[PDB]
Amino acid sequence: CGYSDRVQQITLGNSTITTQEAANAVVCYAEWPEYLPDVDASDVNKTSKPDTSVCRFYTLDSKTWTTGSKGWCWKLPDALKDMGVFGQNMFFHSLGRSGYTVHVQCNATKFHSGCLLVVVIPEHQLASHEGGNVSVKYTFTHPGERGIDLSSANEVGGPVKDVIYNMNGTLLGNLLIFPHQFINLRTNNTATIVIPYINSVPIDSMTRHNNVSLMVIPIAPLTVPTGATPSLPITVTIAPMCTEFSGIRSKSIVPQ
Amino acid sequence: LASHEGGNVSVKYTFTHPGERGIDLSSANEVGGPVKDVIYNMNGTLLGNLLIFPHQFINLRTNNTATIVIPYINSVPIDSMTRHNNVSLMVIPIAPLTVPTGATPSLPITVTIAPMCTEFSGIRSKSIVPQ
Amino acid sequence: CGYSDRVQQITLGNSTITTQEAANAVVCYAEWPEYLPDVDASDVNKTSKPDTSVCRFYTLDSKTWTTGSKGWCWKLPDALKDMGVFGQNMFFHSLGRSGYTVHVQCNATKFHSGCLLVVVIPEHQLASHEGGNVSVKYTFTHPGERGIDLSSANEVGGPVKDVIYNMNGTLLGNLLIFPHQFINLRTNNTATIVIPYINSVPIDSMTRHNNVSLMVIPIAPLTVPTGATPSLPITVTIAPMCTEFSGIRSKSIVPQ
Amino acid sequence: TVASISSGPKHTQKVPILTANETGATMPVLPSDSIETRTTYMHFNGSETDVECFLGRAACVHVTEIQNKDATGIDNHREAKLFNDWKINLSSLVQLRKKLELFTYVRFDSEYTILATASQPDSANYSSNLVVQAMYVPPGAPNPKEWDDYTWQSASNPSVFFKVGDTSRFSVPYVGLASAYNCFYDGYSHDDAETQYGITVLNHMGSMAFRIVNEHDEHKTLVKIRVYHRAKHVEAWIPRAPRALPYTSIGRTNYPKNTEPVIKKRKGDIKSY
Amino acid sequence: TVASISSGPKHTQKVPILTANETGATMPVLPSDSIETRTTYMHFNGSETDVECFLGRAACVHVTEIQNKDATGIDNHREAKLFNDWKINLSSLVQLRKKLELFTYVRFDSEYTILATASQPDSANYSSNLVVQAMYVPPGAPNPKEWDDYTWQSASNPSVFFKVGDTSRFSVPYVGLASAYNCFYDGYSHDDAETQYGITVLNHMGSMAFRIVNEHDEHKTLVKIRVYHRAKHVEAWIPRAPRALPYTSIGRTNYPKNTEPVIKKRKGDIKSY
Amino acid sequence: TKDEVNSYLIPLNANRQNEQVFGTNLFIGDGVFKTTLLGEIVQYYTHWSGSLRFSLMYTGPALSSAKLILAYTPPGARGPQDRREAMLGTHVVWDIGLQSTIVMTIPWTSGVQFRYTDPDTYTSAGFLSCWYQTSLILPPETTGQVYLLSFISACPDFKLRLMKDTQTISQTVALTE
Amino acid sequence: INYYKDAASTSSAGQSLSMDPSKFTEPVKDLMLKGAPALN
Amino acid sequence: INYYKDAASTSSAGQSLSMDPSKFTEPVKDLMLKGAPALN
Repeated sequence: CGYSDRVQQITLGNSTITTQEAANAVVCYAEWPEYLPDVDASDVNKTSKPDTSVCRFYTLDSKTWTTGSKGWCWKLPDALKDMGVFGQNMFFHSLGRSGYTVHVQCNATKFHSGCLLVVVIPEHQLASHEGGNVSVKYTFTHPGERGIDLSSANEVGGPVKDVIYNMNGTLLGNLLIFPHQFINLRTNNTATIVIPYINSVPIDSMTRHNNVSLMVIPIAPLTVPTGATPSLPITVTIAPMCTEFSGIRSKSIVPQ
Repeated sequence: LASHEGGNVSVKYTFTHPGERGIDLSSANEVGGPVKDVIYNMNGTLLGNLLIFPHQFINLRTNNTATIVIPYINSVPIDSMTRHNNVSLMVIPIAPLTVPTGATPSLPITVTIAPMCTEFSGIRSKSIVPQ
Repeated sequence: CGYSDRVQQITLGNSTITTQEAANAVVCYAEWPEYLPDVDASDVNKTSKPDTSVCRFYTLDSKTWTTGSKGWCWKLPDALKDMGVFGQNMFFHSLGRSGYTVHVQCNATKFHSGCLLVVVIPEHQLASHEGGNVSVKYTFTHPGERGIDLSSANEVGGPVKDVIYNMNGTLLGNLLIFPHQFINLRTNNTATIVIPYINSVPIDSMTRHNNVSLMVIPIAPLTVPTGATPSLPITVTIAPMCTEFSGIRSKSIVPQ
Repeated sequence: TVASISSGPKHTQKVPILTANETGATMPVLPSDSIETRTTYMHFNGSETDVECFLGRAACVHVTEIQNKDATGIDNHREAKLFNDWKINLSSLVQLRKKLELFTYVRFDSEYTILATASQPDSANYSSNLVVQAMYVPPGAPNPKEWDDYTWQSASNPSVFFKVGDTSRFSVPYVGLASAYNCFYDGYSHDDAETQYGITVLNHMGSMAFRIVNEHDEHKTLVKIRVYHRAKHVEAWIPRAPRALPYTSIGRTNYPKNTEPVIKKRKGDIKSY
Repeated sequence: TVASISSGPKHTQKVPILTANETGATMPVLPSDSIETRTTYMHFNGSETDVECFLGRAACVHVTEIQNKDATGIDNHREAKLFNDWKINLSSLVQLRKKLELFTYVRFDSEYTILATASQPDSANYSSNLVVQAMYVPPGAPNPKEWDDYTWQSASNPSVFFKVGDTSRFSVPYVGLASAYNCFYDGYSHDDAETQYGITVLNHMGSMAFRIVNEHDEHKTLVKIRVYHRAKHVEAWIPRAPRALPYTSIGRTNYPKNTEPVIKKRKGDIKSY
Repeated sequence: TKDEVNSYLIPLNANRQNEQVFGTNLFIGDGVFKTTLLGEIVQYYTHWSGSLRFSLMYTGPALSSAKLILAYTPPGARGPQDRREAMLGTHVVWDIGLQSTIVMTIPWTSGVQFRYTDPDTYTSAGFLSCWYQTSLILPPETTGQVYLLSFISACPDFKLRLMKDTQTISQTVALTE
Repeated sequence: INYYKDAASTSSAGQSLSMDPSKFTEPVKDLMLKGAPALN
Repeated sequence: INYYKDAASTSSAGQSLSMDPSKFTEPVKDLMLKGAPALN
């Protein structure tokens, strides 16, 4: 009985991702993403299913993991609003529903040390740094493909950037309850998380609401060998999956 | 289309691909543009012979609407949509507009088009075209 | 289903070769070497088959791969003319036919970088460096076990030594059409190529003609770690296989 | 088959002669629908009107003159008429162009017939036995540069040799990249503000080079080479409005400025006969 | 036959796109293995790419000039161009040589077609009716020494007679001593320090002698004889790396010193398009 | 400047983020392909159709790691200037590990059934680019640039037609023995 | 009798005997029979 | 119909229809199936 498990590949549309140091992919709540059934539907407009034209992997700009980096946060579907036909359909339709296959990549040598916690939080409602009853402005919660850097300073009307309190008042060690995977450089170069549609409604506005928030947080800090650059590149790859759009209308207007 | 300059002159991309505002045959000719003589169909054929192509008449006495369902017409199965126009829609007044005494000597024409049985292939970064 | 493929061993006569970092052995044109059948035979003298007395592995003098080495070339059966009973039978018989199991070895550490193209060319007819209609002298085309070093300077009446033009007017990137294997130091320490008898005739003169020419050419140059010796040893091991000899006669006389 | 049916008096609430041509349909009204007729037969099949027959007879497509003379003191052998090149297209002759350009797409096998004829406008004592070489240069192959170029060896390119005064004839399968030739193309080579419209590699059959393979003599002989094309196994799609105005260029739909009227004005009013 | 199969999303521990090219095997990875595809058919058989088709069209192999003139006051009739000899080989023309030399061994039946063309560079009043004799001289047979030698009688040697301006065509079976021709030979004629490498009787098809059998006239006519070879029933073994550099001699692999670069250097860096 | 073995080695540099490795147009009868067996055989024909197999083999140290993105851009679109632009098209993310070679097949993307082997813009095949997905990380005590070897072959659905003589070799005078 | 290997070497196919002008004369969605009102 | 006595007088045999590129593309001792690890 001779075989290996570290080698797996995912092909979506015309894009293919290959791996040689992978940990078993995670499927949130053991439920694979699926189309909205007639027994749960509310809006009567027949849904547009674009299949291979939108269901493919999009690479987000790489981030640089330094020894002093606090972590990174992305909001979905906001992070894909400028990505090809998915980005246009998401603004041309009033309502949308979609699952996602998230694939995070961080490769390093056999001498490097460090561990990332890659976790998906549904309704990751952020706290403002000002406390009291202050709200987070739309422009800071919807950054797009450049995401939120938790290493940066706080901003007026912006969310809080203390990673340990998860930007919402919970501790970092408890994030393991949400679908997560670790990129331990000693064991793995890639985390993978398949997310179904998570909402209290069957289909919803894609411009006003983010269903999930992806967080990549270094737990054990980056430890490079003596004489190597104290920095490592992180690339995030996301593919919409089992996507549904409804209520076509003139292009949606958002701030900035 | 034929250029108004004759000889071997080509029609520039910008005059052949106007978008939703189309080509007005009542306007004057332009440098590097197509010819605007409607009687010669902008290509050297006479207007009375256009009836061989799928057509319909909007005779104001009988009708207010023409409708034409077009299949994909090309020598290849699928093709570039930015470099080539498969069909060209022409609306040409044959009998001139005759309004009653004291009415405005003008009538509005609205064109409505729906893509049908549409197929797309080879996704890639957004295509760049002139202007 | 638990097993490994990098470990393979070849025993021919009283010699055994073992490996732990091997790439799957190549069999030229998917045809294993075989004895001449009666339906193809021309000479009526009954053939001498020496079996285990000649069918065994002979190691050729090791070459030193430096960062500036251009490549190496050997001619068969000429390279085995001084090797035991095979070398004597090859000169005592007027005609001979033989297949070969070539095994090239170049071991290195997990920090070394470089790649060798090991390729067998049937009738590798060399070009002289003088151009025009000049012929290559017998003494330069039949060097024996020390082979041809492509890093050396050109010689009067000798072949050309530009490795990129394969010493014959073809480019190096196209040699992959001939039976070949790569010794990528990152993946492998050994190349292996089983060659059948390749000729337009059933049996032929072994002193006047070389059926195949073995070329070992570094494509990616040798990259040693900081502070290691900028040189690596290459050992070539060849075994005659499915060998036939015909027309015994007084010992053959050759130049030098 | 009956052409006209036997038909008597008509007194009905169904009126076949009244219709609405606005629908774009031309009703199949027969002579028997407007007046009373007798039974007669067609006694005709229409074989001469088949698209295979309308496009399937020979017509000249190119005419070119080539000369047997010494190449000494010449920098350009094509300008000296020692060899000549033809960009293959069927749009140089208006009689053939109008028939073929009556359809949008046409797919056919070709049959070329080449006629070479000799002439001595200058002093010559005998009729020279010249042999002409016609070489097909498909797109990508090196077009000959000299009358004695290495290209004429033709190790892979199709080539035909024949005596001047006689003829050669060879068939050619459908060579288009698409499923049918495009007689018209409302498009461009690439998405560019200055690129070529209509004329593009969609209508690029290749080139043909012509030379006299015989060596040069003491007398100059001008040879007029005439290429004739006859189509076989013809298929045509999307019938088009017929060409009315004269042409100005190959592969383009342009017409001359200040052109003469195409409608033959009547002598007298709209009531004259 | 299907070209591309219908294929949807992939989520598997078997990764067909990752391999080890170090093994010398080029994995048969298909378009369906890297992205999601639709079912389409080949609708093509590949008849124009057969080895019989790639080597089975005519190409010129030799060109030679011969003259009808009096043999009085001449010591060498071959140097006077009264008759000419050709050592039979297919390696004189690079267009044909590169195609054929792409394989190590080739076995084929030959078909020779000879084209003779006349020319009068000096004064002549009429086109002379010359008859050319092409004589095959296999190795061992006496090569003609004079234009009127006893050898031309051809009591056993194959010989063909034809009018100048016209052509002759004859088939030849496979004449090699071995089971296939050797395009390359890494060996020598004998075990000698000064003998010939590669060029040897393995590539010796024989010789062809050409003369004008007509008597000599008052006017000089130069006749250019062109030999064309077309292969039939072609078989090929051991495909080889293609020739890149220009050649320098027949039957040898030499190239010129100071040759130009064969790799077309790019304009800009390795990142430009 | 001159033909060298170095011309087959695509250079990789350590500590490069979101940058291009190599780039090329896809005229298989010209440019980098003219001297390859596939491109050289293709030049004996006028028309070509079907899918190409493009492969890369890594040669850096066994303790070295890199993640690269192979991206094919169909015709009609600009040659990509960034990985985000290239990743919008057909692509393979390659994790360099135990399997030393990646094989990305270029699917036949054309309206017309056959393309010309000779460079013609309407029958252009598109573009190929390679970019750093993560970065190249080298083990300690190791220096300089490492190399990738690039390979080309046809898929079993490849088609070629209308034979012609090649312009990759030529002669001015007949050869002699 | 054909004297060559290729279909392109053949003589013409004659005539396509089954003709139907309706696809050009009446390319209308609803079928219209002559005598009945075209419009109602 | 053949008009001569010899096989060398004949026209071409057409095409050898049964092709197999595997002897040139994968001339390896152990057979390798795509998707399974080339090496283990």
